[PDB]
Amino acid sequence: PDDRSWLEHHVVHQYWTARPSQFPHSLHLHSNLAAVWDQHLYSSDPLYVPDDRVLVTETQVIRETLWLLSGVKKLFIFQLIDGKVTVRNNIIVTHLTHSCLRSVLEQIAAYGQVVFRLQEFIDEVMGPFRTYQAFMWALYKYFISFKEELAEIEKCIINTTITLAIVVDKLAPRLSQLKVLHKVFSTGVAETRNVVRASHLLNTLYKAILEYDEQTVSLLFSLWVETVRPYLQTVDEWIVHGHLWDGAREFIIQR
Amino acid sequence: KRRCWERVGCPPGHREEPYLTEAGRDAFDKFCRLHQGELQLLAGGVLQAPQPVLVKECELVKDVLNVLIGVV
Amino acid sequence: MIHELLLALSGYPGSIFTWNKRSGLQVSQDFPFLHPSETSVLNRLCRLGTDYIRFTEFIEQYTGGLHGIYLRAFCTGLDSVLQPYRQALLDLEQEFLGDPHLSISHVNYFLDQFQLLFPSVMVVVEQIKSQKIHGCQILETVYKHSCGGLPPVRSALEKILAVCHGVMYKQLSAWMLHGLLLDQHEE
Repeated sequence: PDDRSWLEHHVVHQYWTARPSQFPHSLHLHSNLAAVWDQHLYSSDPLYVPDDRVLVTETQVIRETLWLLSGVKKLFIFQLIDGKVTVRNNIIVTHLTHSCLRSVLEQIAAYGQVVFRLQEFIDEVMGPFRTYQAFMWALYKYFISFKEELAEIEKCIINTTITLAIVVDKLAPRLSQLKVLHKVFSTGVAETRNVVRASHLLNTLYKAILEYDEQTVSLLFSLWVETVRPYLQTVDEWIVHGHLWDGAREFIIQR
Repeated sequence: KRRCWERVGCPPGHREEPYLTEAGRDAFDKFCRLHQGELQLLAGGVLQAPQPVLVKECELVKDVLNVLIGVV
Repeated sequence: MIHELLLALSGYPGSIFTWNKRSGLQVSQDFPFLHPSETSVLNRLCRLGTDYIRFTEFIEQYTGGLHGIYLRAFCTGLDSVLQPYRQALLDLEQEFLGDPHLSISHVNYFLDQFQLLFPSVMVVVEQIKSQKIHGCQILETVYKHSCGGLPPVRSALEKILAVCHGVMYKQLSAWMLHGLLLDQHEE
C-alpha cells in the first residue's frame, strides 16, 4: 500500500518472500508460458502436483552468478549447505523446469567453490607464516583486476540487458586461469614443520611453470616471484646482515 | 538482447527488472517510514525518529558550514 | 527450444536431450509444440552436439591418462577448434533476436556447415583414444588427416597441429641453445 505497493510493483520482493512474479505477462509462449507448460505438465503426468514455485526472471540470476564468481559469497541462490556452495532448487524457472538450469548452475557453483576456497584462504588472516602472506598478496593482486571485469559487465545489464550466455562466455579467459589456480591451491592447504609446509606449495608452483612451458604461465610466473619474496629477502639478510632470519626455522637450512 | 529462461519463443520483449540497490538515492523516504514502523512495533508505539529526510545536499552543506562559524 | 537446443549443442549434456554412452543426446519427449518431422531433424542434429560434448569431455578429462606435453597442446588446440562453434551459436542467438518464428529445420540448416568439420575430426580423436598414440606420433596421426579434402577440416586440424609444433620448436630451442635433452622425458 502506497510505498509498499510501489516497492512491490516496480522492483522484486517476490524473490526473498514467496510471492507471485511481478515480471510482466500477456498470453501464449513468451508472454505467459504458464498455460501451455501446464498442459505439457498435465499430459506427461506432473506426478501428482503441478510444478510451481516462487519463480524468478533471468537477470536476477545473472547478477547473482556474477556476484558469486566475483568473490562475494552466501547469496540467496548458491547457498552453502555443508561447506560447498550449490544451487537452491526450490525456485521454479518455468521453461526447462529448472533441470537443465540445475546442471548449468551446478557447474557455475562448482567454479564458485574454487572462488570460496581462495577467499577462505584470504579470510584466515584478515578479519604469521610470512610465505602464505606473500601468496595471498599476489592472490589479491589477481582478484582486484579480476572482479573489475565483472563489475564492468554488470554495469551493462542496467544500461538493454545482456543474456547469461554472453556473460559466461565473456569470462572464459579468467575461468581457464581459475582451473590453474584450483590446482595451485590444492597443495597449499594439503600440508609438519613450517619449512615443509611452504616447500610443498613452492615446489608445486616451481613444477607448474614447466607444465605450460599462453596467458596462464605468465600469471603463474607473476604469482611465483611474489611467493619467494621472503626467501630472497632472507638470503640477502644472510649475506649483508650476517644472520639467517628465524621464524621457528621457516628457512631450509638448519641453523 | 536477453530472452528469459522463464519463457521462450516469440517474445514482445520488456527490459530489465530493476534492482533494489539500483538507484540508491531516491527511496530513503519509503524506508525511513518503514524503519520507523519496525521501531514502533518494538517500542509500543511512541519512540519516533526525526529526520526521515532533509533537505538537499547543498542546503545541508551550507548549514553545516554555518555551524563551524558559530551560527546554529 | 531455439535456446534450449543451443544449450544442448554446447558443453552441457542437457536433460531434455538425454546424454547416454550408448546413444548421446536422444530426443524422446515428442513436444506438442514441435512438428513430428522435427524429431528426425533433431536426430540429424544431435550427432554434431554429441561430438561437441565428446571434445569438451576430452579437454576436461586430460591435462595423466593421456599426458605428454603434446596432448596438453592437443587439448589447447581442441579448445581453439571448438571456439567458432560458440561464435556460430552466438550468431543463432542474435538471429532469434531478429526473427523468433523460424523453425528447427532452419537451425539444423544453419549448423549443416559444422556437420562437415566435426565428424571428420572425430575419427582422429577416436584413433588417438583407441590406439596408444600419445607422443610425437599424435603429430603424425594429425598430419595424416590434416592434408585433407575439405577446407574446414583442413583449418581445424591446422590449428591442432600448429600448437603441437609450437611445443616441439620450444624444446628444439632448448636443444639448440642450452644443449638440453629430455625437456619432456621420453615423449
